[PDB]
Amino acid sequence: GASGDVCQDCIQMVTDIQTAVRTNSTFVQALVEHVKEECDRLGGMADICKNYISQYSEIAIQMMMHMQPKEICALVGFCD
Amino acid sequence: SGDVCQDCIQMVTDIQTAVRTNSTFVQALVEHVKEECDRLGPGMADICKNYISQYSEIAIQMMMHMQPKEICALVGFCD
Ligand SMILES: O=C1C(O)=C([C@H]2CC[C@H](c3ccc(Cl)cc3)CC2)C(=O)c2ccccc21
Repeated sequence: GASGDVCQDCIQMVTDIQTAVRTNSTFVQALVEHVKEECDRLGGMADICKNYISQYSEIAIQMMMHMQPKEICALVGFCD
Repeated sequence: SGDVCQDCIQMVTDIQTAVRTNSTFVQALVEHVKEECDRLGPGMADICKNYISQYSEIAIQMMMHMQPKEICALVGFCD
């Protein structure tokens, strides 16, 4: 059903993200900078948000890259 | 990556379909994410749960009134 479609979509997307991180030397940099900019939409505070990303992004990406796509999708709740 | 952008558009389209046709989908996702707050530890977990509890409604509504391309651009997987 629709729930199972989202799960397979998530596995496909996360597999392509991992490929991107391994083969595209600008991908991670661009994503991290984009997400920092989106911090301003918050009325907590924006610089607090930019600091949180700045300190945790590398570790978050590495953790992500040592997990299977299904595991990541289950973690976020799009699978199971 | 152009593959990631199209994957995100496909996924978000199917999420919106799920929300419109599955009346337990949103509830289950929100509760799942609250449970994952426990991986952060005892004090930081209730903080995390409260953050979800207050932002989830707004996040879902915003998400359902936005085009998939717009959501994917917003998260940074498109453009
Ligand atoms: O069901 C699971 C499961 O859900 C995870 C895990 C993997 C780690 C994920 C994870 C979540 C958050 C962070 Cl910051 C890092 C890893 C969460 C899911 C497992 O590792 C596992 C191992 C063996 C049998 C079943 C299972």
